[PDB]
Amino acid sequence: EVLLLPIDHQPANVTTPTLDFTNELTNWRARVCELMKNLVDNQRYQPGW
Amino acid sequence: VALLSGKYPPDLVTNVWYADAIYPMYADTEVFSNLQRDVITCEAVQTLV
Amino acid sequence: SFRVALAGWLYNGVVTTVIDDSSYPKDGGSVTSLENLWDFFILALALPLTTDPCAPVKAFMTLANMMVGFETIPMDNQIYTQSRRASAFSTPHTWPRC
Amino acid sequence: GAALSQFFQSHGEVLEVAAGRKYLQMNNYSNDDDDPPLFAKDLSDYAKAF
Repeated sequence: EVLLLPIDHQPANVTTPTLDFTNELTNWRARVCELMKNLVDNQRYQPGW
Repeated sequence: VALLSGKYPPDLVTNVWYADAIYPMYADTEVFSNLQRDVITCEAVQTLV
Repeated sequence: SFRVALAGWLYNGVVTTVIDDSSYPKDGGSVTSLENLWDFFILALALPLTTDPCAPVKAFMTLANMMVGFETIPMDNQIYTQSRRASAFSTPHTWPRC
Repeated sequence: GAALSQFFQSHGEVLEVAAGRKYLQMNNYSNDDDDPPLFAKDLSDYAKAF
């Protein structure tokens, strides 16, 4: 009786759901977007901008 | 794009939503009939050997 | 319905009067909805005239089914949830210790 | 009966609780060869003590 998931599961408290940002997929998207900010940051890697 | 875009119905309550949604697939009773097939599969392979 | 509710008090021992399933809130109901609030009001007024010995437990657990998600009672086992429909609670082995 | 699953949740006479952050990493930590090891106790979740 066990089921395996590749992502974390923390059960919801309330039953009228609404937004917050404290989950692993938003953490992952935030890390991807800040590293793409770091990649567009350097003038060495793309000087013609 | 399905990860970047997704929303709920505008004012929803989850226990009412799932208590409507899960009801016909438990009114179904197909799952009990497969166990007898599992019986006769195991009995058949044993009596074969 | 009112006159037969008055008549069933003489014949507690053979027939018992209960409230119909359709008078309960639909799909459990919730307190975020005005319709289920009025359903609970009508039901909680109508319950004390029936000769059903589990009518107070039905009166409590109709509200508990509406209230689940916001408040919490303790449950005795890990089988049944607070969000269990109040039609079922009509035999005294289902009365919760809370 | 207070519902808060960010920190603990009960399974019936067994409480689970997410321990975390024995150590804390600063900005100037750069995985240098004389840096003190932190033993993966600076992440979000390294274990779930029951």
